[PDB]
Amino acid sequence: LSFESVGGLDNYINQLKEMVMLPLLYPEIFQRFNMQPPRGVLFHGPPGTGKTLMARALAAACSSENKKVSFYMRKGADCLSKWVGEAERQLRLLFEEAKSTQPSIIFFDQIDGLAPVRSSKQEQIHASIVSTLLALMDGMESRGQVIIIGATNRPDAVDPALRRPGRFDREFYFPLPDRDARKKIIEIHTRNWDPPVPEWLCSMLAEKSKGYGGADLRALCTEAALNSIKRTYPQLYRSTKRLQIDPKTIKVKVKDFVMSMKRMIPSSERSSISPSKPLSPELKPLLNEAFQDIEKTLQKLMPVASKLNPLEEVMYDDPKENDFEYQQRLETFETLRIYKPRFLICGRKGLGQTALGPAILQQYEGVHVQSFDMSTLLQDSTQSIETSIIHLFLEVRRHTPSIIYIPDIDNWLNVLPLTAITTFSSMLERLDFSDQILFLALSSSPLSELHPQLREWFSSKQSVYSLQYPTRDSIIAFFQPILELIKASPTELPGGIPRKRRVLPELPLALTPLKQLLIDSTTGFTVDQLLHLHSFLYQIIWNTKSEWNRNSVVDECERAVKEFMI
Amino acid sequence: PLGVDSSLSFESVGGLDNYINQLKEMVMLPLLYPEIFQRFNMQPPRGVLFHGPPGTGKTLMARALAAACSSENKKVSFYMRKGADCLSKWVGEAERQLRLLFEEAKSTQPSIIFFDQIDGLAPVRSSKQEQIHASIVSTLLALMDGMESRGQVIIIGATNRPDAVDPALRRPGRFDREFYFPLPDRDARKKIIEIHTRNWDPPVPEWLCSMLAEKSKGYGGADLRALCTEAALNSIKRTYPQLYRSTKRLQIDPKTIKVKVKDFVMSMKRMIPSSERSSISPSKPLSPELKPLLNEAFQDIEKTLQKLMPVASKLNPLEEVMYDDPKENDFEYQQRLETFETLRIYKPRFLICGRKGLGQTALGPAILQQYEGVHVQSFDMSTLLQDSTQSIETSIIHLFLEVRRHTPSIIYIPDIDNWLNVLPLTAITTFSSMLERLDFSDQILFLALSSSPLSELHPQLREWFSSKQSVYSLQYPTRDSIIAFFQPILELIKASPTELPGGIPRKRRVLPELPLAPEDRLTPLKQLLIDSTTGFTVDQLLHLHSFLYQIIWNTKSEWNRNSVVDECERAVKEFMI
Ligand SMILES: Nc1ncnc2c1ncn2[C@@H]1O[C@H](COP(=O)(O)OP(=O)(O)OP(=O)(O)O)[C@@H](O)[C@H]1O
Ligand SMILES: Nc1ncnc2c1ncn2[C@@H]1O[C@H](COP(=O)(O)OP(=O)(O)OP(=O)(O)O)[C@@H](O)[C@H]1O
Repeated sequence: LSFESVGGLDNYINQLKEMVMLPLLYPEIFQRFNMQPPRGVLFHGPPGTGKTLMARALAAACSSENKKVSFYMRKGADCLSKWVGEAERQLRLLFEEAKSTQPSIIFFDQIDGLAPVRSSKQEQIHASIVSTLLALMDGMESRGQVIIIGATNRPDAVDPALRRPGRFDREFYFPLPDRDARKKIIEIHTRNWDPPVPEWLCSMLAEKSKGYGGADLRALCTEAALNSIKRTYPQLYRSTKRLQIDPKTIKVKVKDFVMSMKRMIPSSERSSISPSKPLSPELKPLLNEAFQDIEKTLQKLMPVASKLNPLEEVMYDDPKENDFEYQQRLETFETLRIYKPRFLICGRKGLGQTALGPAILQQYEGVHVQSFDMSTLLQDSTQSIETSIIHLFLEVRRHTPSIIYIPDIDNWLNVLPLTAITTFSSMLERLDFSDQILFLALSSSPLSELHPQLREWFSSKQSVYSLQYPTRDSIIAFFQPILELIKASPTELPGGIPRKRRVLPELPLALTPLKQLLIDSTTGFTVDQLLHLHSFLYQIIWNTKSEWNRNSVVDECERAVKEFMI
Repeated sequence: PLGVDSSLSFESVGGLDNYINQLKEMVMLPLLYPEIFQRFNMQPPRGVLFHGPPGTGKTLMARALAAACSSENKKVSFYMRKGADCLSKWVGEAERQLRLLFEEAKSTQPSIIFFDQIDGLAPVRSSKQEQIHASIVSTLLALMDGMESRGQVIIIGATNRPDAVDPALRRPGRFDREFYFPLPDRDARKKIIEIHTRNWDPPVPEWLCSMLAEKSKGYGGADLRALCTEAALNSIKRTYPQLYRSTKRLQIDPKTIKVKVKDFVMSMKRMIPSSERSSISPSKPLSPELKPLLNEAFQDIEKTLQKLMPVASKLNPLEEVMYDDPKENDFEYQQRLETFETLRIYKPRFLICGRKGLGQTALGPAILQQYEGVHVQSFDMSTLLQDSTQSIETSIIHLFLEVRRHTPSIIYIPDIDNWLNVLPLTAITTFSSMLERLDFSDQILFLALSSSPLSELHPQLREWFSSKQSVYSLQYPTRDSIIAFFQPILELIKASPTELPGGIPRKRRVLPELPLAPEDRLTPLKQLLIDSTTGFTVDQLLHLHSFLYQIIWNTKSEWNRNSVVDECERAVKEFMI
């Protein structure tokens, strides 16, 4: 498994192949420069993302070389016992034995349980284990060629004196795979699968996922395998002994995947709500004209161009790299292009925004979002609201680029007390004018009457977008799938045929006028009520899903519309 | 492996020279000259603490002392010791191994003892903890200085937090002396970047040191070696990208790995210092695009702050005595000297105000960087309400107990008008109940930059300062300063093709295989930029300074200028409305 069954994390592999693989085959290249090359890593991130996978793949891609790189394991707090001087005696002969087998690695795991923050508010035994392990990582004599690797979820409860250079000195991050890391993950765990899956749905299964992560994508593919067995042999669930069965007659088809997509929740959505979903396809030919102008405007206010791996960036050539100037020109153009970006979707009540906000918020992959709205700002009663505001700002300031997102800003100013509006408005000006954070907001009161604090923010005419209601020569495309359904129904719709019952073997032991009428009857409607007509006459199609005569339903759905204006 | 050389004798230590001389007065010169110590009939003392933030030179000062005495001349002996190894399961042997230790050292009369991470060994004697820890400190309290003299054994301790040890151990006679390594400030980083590059065959030029000293603002001694070993490791990646993507040795000419300049500045973007992993330092220098708008006002505040609290740097005591003493035996010439530079200061306070976006939040955290050797902590909203466990008043108490420690320091509060509208009234009184009960001579400041301008401010501020010399009001930018601000833009509008770094695209590099081993319309625009911008504050000026760079970014490589002016007027024509 020599680094082949790990997808997406290409950049950290080349940074890892200089600590254990490349002082060892080229020792003379480190003796000109008189250096250590360093011996510490630290892994941190959200749960289920490929953390302990790399520490297993690394110790499997070293023993297959006959170079004899021995290593060790830990299981959290495991050098801890009831006797007095026992808890430190293990840590002496752990590092002692590691020296006498000189090329050696040590893997801790969940180091939060072992080394907390030193304070006088706890027992004294947790101070001695921290103070000892801090001391023999670099004493006044060296520790030999010993590489230390740790991992945890919350990288803040470890002691800050244990995060110095010389001890850990290299922090990584596994940020919940974005778009096409999921394309490679879902093709690793479905490798052989003898009628092999084509490319045209592996690019489709990636797009439906928006935050499964590397631990849930294996559970998606292993559930669709279990759904395929139930399709071909239902007799297996109704026995106790073995049966004469034959493999190599089961094929994972498309239906086994999509029925496994519907009944599975991912890992990070079981507690929270995760506000992002794409546009509804029935809603598409009414808002995509207004959608593209917003996506084109946001490129100017925050360019979010991707990151290149360094081995594909140094492979080019460049003639003039000696001067102190022209080095302060590459990142300078990408620095003052941005200056405090902000945006709104203001307009009338319900003609837009509530289905257009989370359409934008699922495009950016690249990022880390938050939500400063209700139901997450006051959903606990232990702290105040002036403390839960500060805790989110401490998170959004790291892991740039980021997005602050508030839906329904108009009621948001009438509910929070006034000593919390000032606290939120204070932290917006402490951070500098050049970092890459955004500020989305969605209002419902139209222009020239909005609240006098939304004018103190956003301070421009570029960062406000009006939302006028739609363009009569586009509504004839909105009802176009309906008129393709009022045309005759020879069970074109799914239904009408009570299909079949499968017999099982034994398996022994071993149309002109209403189209005009739809036009000069609404003519001023908003989309909030345009869904109502689409959700009214759609019931009329369901009740006539099996009749065979079409000159009569079209008089029903003109009777259905003639009282709706009333 | 490869190892490091054990030939370090007081030369690989930069920026610390006061402590080397005091350390040389304990092991080297009671022995070479014993005849001049009974002439005063004295002890000369034996004992040292080492306390400070992590990674500032505590080891590689104790380590260098052993190599400088063992390689000097015969003979000396020394005992290593880890954190806490002198305690085990059975009842009394934690005290047996300690009594074996000092007895063995006494039989080898010139000797020193290294205690490392002493907080695991001797905590504060209290009844809330199990008393085997109170026992082995008590026998160590009596073994250092008891009924019989211990001999010539010197004790050295290292500590990150110098407050958890017992106060009966810091008595003079047992430890006698405390040091403090203060996170190397400005000029110490010039040498501490120079020692670690005793250097490569293209030796590092002097003009970028100090330039890496200026960019560093709180790295320290540990991570500055990590900066140099990162850029050197980046150079191997440049000159041989075929070193990866293989398994065996290939071929190496280890001479074409000369380090260029670009590897340093690329390595500065990826490194984060050890002090800012959790918190955030409130200091950033002036941005070079903004400097001709504020440089006149920056030196004016600097000139006023020199008379309020002088903080001028002082010297090591060996260089002081090289100046000859004049006729001096009476303490009347020198009793002025302590009366002076004590009564020259009187409650130094300061406050910066004006209209919004007219200066401050930029020059605020800029004077906090230009002078060093002082302690900074921020009484901010993100630091008071940060902890949800304890009360809000206790956090104001626990910071005043810290700033009355070591040095000249600074109480720094941004945006004071958003203050007093968030905190309760019972906390505002408490913070005002500590500024008065400290004396009128401690060198502690009260920096506070503020909102909405003079004669409109609620009067709790107007008795805290209450003096004409301790308030400052900015103004709008003048006419003759604005045309200097837009000068690099209009310079960049002409010299198009080979100047912008987006012109000729970079070509591919070939790879060897490496086998195995055994002015026409310009002045219309120039006059247009004035007579349209007469009353702008300094923050919305930065809008148009940003709105013009997007224009040239789309035109990064197009030729035929005198066709790129026609879009800039309709930009600025939109702005006044
Ligand atoms: N790209 C991938 N391909 C196949 N499996 C993966 C991939 N990424 C993650 N996994 C699965 O995730 C599991 C755990 O990995 P990792 O420890 O990084 O997740 P985690 O969320 O950190 O778990 P924990 O937080 O409990 O340590 C592995 O068993 C592995 O099967
Ligand atoms: N002047 C210097 N030149 C080169 N390296 C230095 C210098 N000062 C300190 N260092 C580096 O600091 C490291 C640790 O030294 P020291 O133990 O004094 O720091 P520390 O903060 O006390 O660490 P700890 O608190 O963990 O003992 C050494 O590895 C050394 O490389």
